[PDB]
Amino acid sequence: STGSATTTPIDSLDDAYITPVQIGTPAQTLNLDFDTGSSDLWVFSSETTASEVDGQTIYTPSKSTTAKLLSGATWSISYGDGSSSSGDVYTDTVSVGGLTVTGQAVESAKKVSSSFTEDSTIDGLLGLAFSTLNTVSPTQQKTFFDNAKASLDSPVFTADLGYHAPGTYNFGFIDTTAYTGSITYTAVSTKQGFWEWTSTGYAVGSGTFKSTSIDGIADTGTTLLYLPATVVSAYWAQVSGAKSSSSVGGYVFPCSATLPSFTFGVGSARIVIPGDYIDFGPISTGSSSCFGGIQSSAGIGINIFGDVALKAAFVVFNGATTPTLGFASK
Repeated sequence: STGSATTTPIDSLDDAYITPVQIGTPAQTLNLDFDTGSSDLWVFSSETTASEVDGQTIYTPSKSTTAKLLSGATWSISYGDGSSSSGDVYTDTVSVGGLTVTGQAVESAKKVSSSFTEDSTIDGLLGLAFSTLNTVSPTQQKTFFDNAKASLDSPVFTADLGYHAPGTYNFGFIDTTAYTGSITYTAVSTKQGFWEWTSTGYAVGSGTFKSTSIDGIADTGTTLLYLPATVVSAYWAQVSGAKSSSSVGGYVFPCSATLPSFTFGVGSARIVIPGDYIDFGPISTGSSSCFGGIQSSAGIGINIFGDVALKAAFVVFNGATTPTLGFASK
């Protein structure tokens, strides 16, 4: 089997991408944030504290003839941005882009933190990291991909995120028309539960490539590119007037600037992030200070190849017995 679904930016900045997901019978379609940095499929629901729902579409398990309470199971998750959610668990039929999993754990939120409530466009998350990170207790549950894997034509999924445009998540096949050149594969460590890999270096604009190992995670659920402070300083030094602002929370730059590209290495291959992809717009409405899309990972404890980096590539998440990642230009 295969599946293929379009993923759509939630706003004009590509802050996140939403993908429609069918849950239950008859289907209830919710728009979920596919997150290769976590491993829970959780949704706003009829159980979510009413004051914490503000415009989201909810899953109502009592209206699904295939829903079953997973007795005794609870979940609770906290994300790298400080947000969180928790609740109980149902199993139900879940379909993505025509690919169907029966008995998928659907984690129903009883509580969500304010950042989720305040974002009416995201109805929940669909985790695509390794199932070892799933938070369901006392019986850990499998991700949608883990449940589907054995049925897929090939045990892979691909992320093809658009810049200021929709893109595609495919399951079970490589669309060889979706990228240019070849796909370069690179080793993955699953020891922290992430799609963790080592970039071979970077370049700023037309500058020379610096060969240096940068361990980080491929994380579709993180907006920005978080890299070591040395690398980030080298990038922003090429933007007149850019500076790190402790009050804003990162590097800002004059909105009048033209940003240089940023290149990262995948083995001997190179992925080029155009400068425009690094502009996240005014820090507040009407400001001439703009927020940068490359930020320091100091204090996060891990480097994160978030959407800024991934949307410059066609990315293969190869879930074979020994997982690997692939990157191609597009």
